[PDB]
Amino acid sequence: STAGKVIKCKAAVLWEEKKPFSIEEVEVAPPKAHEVRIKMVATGICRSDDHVVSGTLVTPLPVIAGHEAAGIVESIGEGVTTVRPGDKVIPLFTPQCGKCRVCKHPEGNFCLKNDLSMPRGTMQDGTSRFTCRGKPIHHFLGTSTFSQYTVVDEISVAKIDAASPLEKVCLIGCGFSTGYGSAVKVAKVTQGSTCAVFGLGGVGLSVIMGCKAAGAARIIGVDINKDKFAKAKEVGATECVNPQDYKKPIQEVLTEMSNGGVDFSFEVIGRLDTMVTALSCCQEAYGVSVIVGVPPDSQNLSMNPMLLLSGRTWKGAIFGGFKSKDSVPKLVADFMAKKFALDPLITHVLPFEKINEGFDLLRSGESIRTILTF
Amino acid sequence: STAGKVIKCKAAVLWEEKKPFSIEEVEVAPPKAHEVRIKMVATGICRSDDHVVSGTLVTPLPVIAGHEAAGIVESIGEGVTTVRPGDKVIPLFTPQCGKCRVCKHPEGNFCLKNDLSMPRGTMQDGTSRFTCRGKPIHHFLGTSTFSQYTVVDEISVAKIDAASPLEKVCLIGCGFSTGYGSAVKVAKVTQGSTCAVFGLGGVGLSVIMGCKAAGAARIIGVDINKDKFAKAKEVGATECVNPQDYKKPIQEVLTEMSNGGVDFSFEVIGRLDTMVTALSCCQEAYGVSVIVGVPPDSQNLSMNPMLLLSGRTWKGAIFGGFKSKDSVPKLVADFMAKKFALDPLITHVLPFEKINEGFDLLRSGESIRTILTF
Ligand SMILES: NC(=O)c1ccc[n+]([C@@H]2O[C@H](COP(=O)([O-])OP(=O)([O-])OC[C@H]3O[C@@H](n4cnc5c(N)[nH+]cnc54)[C@H](O)[C@@H]3O)[C@@H](O)[C@H]2O)c1
Ligand SMILES: NC(=O)c1ccc[n+]([C@@H]2O[C@H](COP(=O)([O-])OP(=O)([O-])OC[C@H]3O[C@@H](n4cnc5c(N)[nH+]cnc54)[C@H](O)[C@@H]3O)[C@@H](O)[C@H]2O)c1
Ligand SMILES: OCc1c(F)c(F)c(F)c(F)c1F
Ligand SMILES: OCc1c(F)c(F)c(F)c(F)c1F
Ligand SMILES: [Zn+2]
Ligand SMILES: [Zn+2]
Ligand SMILES: [Zn+2]
Ligand SMILES: [Zn+2]
Repeated sequence: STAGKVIKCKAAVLWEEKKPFSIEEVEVAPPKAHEVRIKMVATGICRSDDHVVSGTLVTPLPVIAGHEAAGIVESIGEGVTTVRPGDKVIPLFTPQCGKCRVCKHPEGNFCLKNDLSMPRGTMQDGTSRFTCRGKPIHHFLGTSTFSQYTVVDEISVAKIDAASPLEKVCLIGCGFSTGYGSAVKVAKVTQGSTCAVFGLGGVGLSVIMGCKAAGAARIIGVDINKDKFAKAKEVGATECVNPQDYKKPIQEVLTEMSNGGVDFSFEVIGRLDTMVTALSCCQEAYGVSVIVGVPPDSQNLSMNPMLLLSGRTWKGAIFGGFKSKDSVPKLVADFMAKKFALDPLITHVLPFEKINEGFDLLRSGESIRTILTF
Repeated sequence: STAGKVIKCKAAVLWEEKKPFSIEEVEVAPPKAHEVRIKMVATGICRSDDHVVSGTLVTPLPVIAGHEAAGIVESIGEGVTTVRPGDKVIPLFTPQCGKCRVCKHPEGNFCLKNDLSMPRGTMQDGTSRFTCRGKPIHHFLGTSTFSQYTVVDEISVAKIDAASPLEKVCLIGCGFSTGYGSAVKVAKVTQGSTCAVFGLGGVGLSVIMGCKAAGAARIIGVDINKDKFAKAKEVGATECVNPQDYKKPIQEVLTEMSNGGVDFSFEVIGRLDTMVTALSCCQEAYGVSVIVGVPPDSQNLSMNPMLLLSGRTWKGAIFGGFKSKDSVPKLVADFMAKKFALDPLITHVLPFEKINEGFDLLRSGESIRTILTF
């Protein structure tokens, strides 16, 4: 029995930037008041985890990364009311406190209790539940899912269907929900519209899924890796284009293809240049462009505000605009009811001990999502 | 008595940037097919006209500027169906052809026949109706209202109520409609919200009017000229701030004042730095910022796209988002029914012959709108 005790378990510790994860024993403290300790079942490899490795995202190190996952509650601290030991759960990298001005707003989801903006790498109480070789180890986004066991604040976990296949629904913890919601909730793609999706990884494929669900007539996938095109078409892309194939800038190509600009464009890469290209390729008077990707820390883009003055709308979002704790259980129920598919995003399934090999698959271009299984 | 004949009349010709207008005789050709010749009655001085003089806005010179006006149809070309001689009309600097993909879109207004994006300074047929000293003179935005007579394409004119006071409703041709629509149509300001309005000229005052009409609870005016604050409060500002009074950047001041950011902000000046400040000061998860001010020609702003990734929406618009020919007559009818006031915008009245004094008043900071009478 482990309840109320320190757990010694295996985790993937990132000691410094641009190094492999170290798979080794950590100590996981028991949960405090309003905290939940979770036995991990499956976690996906999201590009945002790689950004921590590459230094694209700045967060306190050493760290246990991982934010796209699912597991089973091992124990609860005093005062927890929303989950119980044995429940299937998804950690929420965007919390839902329910009390802040954002949580109370009908269209906000970026709860003020988040650890993204100005990352501390801690629990809500400003402390860590992790140690390794006698050193405190930081949390990541309140989730830290690259560990056999994590501790999360109650506002950072959702209870899901007891019959959920956790090796699939972990993707609802980040990439699926983000892409799908970016299309259906943030952009509000319309029936009959033309969409352009920049970046055909797990998140961009989920954007395509959402654009198709919303009834788009044309969905143009854009990627410099033509090996991504077949799966993009399988999930709804009507055309795919590789910028490297053209003498013209791809905003000009997409404007010509769409007879004057697209209805909706999505940046799903993380480059400043593609954010401006994606804005430019939407129709100047009524186009909408959504930033989904994460670019390098502290870098500004340059753009001409006449792109906006003519009528364009430019927005971005975290986690597809979904209020995380309300939405995750409903997305899992919708998946269980066959309303969308997750298998098209899963290219590789590896044991957790092969985390580095999973990152190498992402970095090489081979994979979409690798699911690590504990 | 003048139908089919060249009209000799006085106009304000701009031969050179950074110089006074020259009030002198021009020759105004009769209207060709689908053209309308208008005897002007009143025209406002909008800062965009001054942008032509300063080179902030690049359009071919020499030019007859003016775009905010009202007059009476003197004659119609072959095939004109929407106005008749003797009708009161407002020229439309944003056309409404009714046929292009923007005109057909429910939310588009920046008609593809516009002369704003890449100005030619001509009629729709690529020619000029104006001669001065034997030289062809450019049109401006298809309107050229700084003339006793102008010729406009049919898609650039709207018939208005025959009982309209033209010395008031000329403001519906640019500044009032732009500001009011930016709030009520583009931003869609909500009841009980907090708004910030950067720039308290004629357009920014019109934005305040729209925010108040939409039921905003707080409307914070921002201007470096504190002489603008009294009138801003008269039309609905709940408080005014001068960035020059503060040690900290005004985005930080406004975020503090609004307990974490405003619901809606508006840039109504034309500066790259205030466009980014206005975006920053709206709440990071659900705020909306609208660019109204005209930026300096060909200059790019610099900004961190993390401002959008958190959830902000950034947009701009021409003419308040209003489909011009549909909307202008309705706005005049609503003015006639006292649904909004125009007198708060009118600080000065001059004869057309004193156009240069009218620009001096705008440049000194003294005026809001000067209305010129022909
Ligand atoms: N906003 C959010 O909440 C959120 C959620 C999840 C992921 N992300 C970010 O979204 C982005 C995509 O994540 P992912 O799908 O896991 O990554 P991924 O699987 O690496 O996919 C990125 C795709 O972009 C392609 N690509 C790279 N450069 C270019 C280019 N110049 N032009 C066109 N295509 C290019 C690349 O070939 C690949 O297929 C990353 O920046 C993530 O950090 C954001
Ligand atoms: N989008 C459109 O369709 C449209 C329509 C009409 C006007 N415009 C533009 O909107 C802008 C405002 O026009 P207007 O109301 O006639 O001009 P205006 O009367 O010159 O008003 C601008 C106000 O900005 C104030 N100001 C100047 N610098 C700053 C600063 N750094 N911080 C805060 N306030 C400052 C200034 O004191 C003045 O009261 C101009 O750029 C116009 O070209 C756009
Ligand atoms: O992939 C989701 C995700 C984000 F969208 C971020 F903006 C971020 F900073 C991060 F750490 C993250 F995991
Ligand atoms: O004031 C209205 C107005 C604009 F909003 C412009 F963008 C522009 F180029 C212009 F000439 C103009 F008059
Ligand atoms: Zn919250
Ligand atoms: Zn992610
Ligand atoms: Zn049109
Ligand atoms: Zn104007």
